[PDB]
Amino acid sequence: PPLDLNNIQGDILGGLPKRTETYFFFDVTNVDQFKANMAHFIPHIKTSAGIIKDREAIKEHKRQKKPGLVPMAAVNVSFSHLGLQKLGITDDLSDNAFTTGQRKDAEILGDPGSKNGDAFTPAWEAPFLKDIHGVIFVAGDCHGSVNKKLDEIKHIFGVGTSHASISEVTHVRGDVRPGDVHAHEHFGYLDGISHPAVEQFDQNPLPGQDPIRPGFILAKENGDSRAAARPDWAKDGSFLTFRYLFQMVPEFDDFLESNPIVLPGLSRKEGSELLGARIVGRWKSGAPIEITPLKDDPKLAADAQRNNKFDFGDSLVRGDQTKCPFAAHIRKTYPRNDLEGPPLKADIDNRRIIRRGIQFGPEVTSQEHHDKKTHHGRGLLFVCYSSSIDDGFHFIQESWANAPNFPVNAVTSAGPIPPLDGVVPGFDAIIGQKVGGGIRQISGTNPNDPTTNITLPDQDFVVPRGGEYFFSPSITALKTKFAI
Ligand code: HEM
Repeated sequence: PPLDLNNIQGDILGGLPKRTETYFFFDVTNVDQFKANMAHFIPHIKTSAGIIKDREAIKEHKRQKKPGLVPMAAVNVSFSHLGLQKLGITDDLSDNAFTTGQRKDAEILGDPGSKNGDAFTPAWEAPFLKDIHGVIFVAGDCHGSVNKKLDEIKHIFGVGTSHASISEVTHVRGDVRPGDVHAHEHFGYLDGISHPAVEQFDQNPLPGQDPIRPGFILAKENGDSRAAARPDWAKDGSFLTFRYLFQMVPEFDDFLESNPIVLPGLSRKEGSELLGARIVGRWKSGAPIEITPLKDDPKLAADAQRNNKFDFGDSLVRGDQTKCPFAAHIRKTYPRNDLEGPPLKADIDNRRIIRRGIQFGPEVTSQEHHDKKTHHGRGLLFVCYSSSIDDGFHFIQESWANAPNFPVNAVTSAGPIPPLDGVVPGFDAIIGQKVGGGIRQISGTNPNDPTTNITLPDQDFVVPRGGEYFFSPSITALKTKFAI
């Protein structure tokens, strides 16, 4: 049955358009006042229908050569398990990660941290060690528009007054990068290229974009394997994973410079560039190394019709890492034919996620470049959606990125594959974490000598400093369960 796009929060299907975004993390201090205030908040929430209407209007204005308006910033809302509990909404949503919460789950994710008995505390900024009940987030074109809309929302809940119904835990801000690199993450790689197409939503999937059933993103829609276990109010909500991911840019650049791929005919500079590309799975431009393994192709990169049409063929069963290491980030996070082809012919639609990241922080300074060391915080406000954190984000992190034997272990489960004997892909070098913070390695980066590993520097390139798992309910869920 068609999706009710008026009922779905707009960041899930569509995505809030932005140059800047604020995430406001709160605790509920007076439940019944919160629910009364929620009634006034709900009409401000951007829906998926709204996303489409707004984007068509901006396009039409541009075609008509009308000057642009100040767009109102857009707002969405999401609640943690702790917040559901505080509100007396006690239905089990059938996601172990969400229910556990990210502060405890971060031990298994591999985050740095310490233990006192069985109690793990991740090495996070202080506010993310507190119980967080929800997030209100506001996206827009400039700081003024976001701040105006956020102040209006805060006013609804009486924030900072003696009649508040919530309190600020903390807030974080994202900002796209300057100029032509605005959609490049801070390591320099174009981000946001590959997402699953969603049946009943994406009417014209791109070449190479296999569409998946909407229930892999939205609870209780077609394809949600847990639909019968979940409460009716959960229909058309999605699980929002937030990760506050600091990046160590100069350190990564130093790594690459210190480990150029030695290949006949390449200079040190070109070998270092190729290494970066091979660790990610794309050149900085976005061109996929599977299509262009020897050198960048900026024209390919810029063409959405071509830049994602690859599946890794049968390179895994052949043991062939010449075009792309097995442990490249994109391959660790969306395996394509590594799992979907023979021997497994696996259905990994439940491993798909929709990402809505935005960068944070200033550009690398001259002193940082000279020093080859980070002096300022910068990174990614990682956000992804799916109908199961257990199947998606958590699984990806623990079972794929953190698993040095993946994807060899998965395919040799089915039968012996002699070209894979002894092959140990290693960690995803962007996000892979080793519990206890020990030695990580990555193999397959030199196309001529796949067996050689690089042992990564002990400072991980990405450092998590906070996070939580939330559920973004539908508009009718908010009206009926969250409001009076
Ligand atoms: C600072 C941290 C991160 C950086 C710098 C980063 C960077 C990138 C880049 C450059 C791409 C390729 C272009 C694209 O398809 O968008 C990408 C793809 C992707 N990443 Fe990340 N990433 C980060 C964190 C994460 C995390 C934490 C996860 C999941 C646990 C994740 C999952 C994905 C997925 C699913 C894709 C798409 C793969 C595909 O469909 O080909 N990434 N990442």
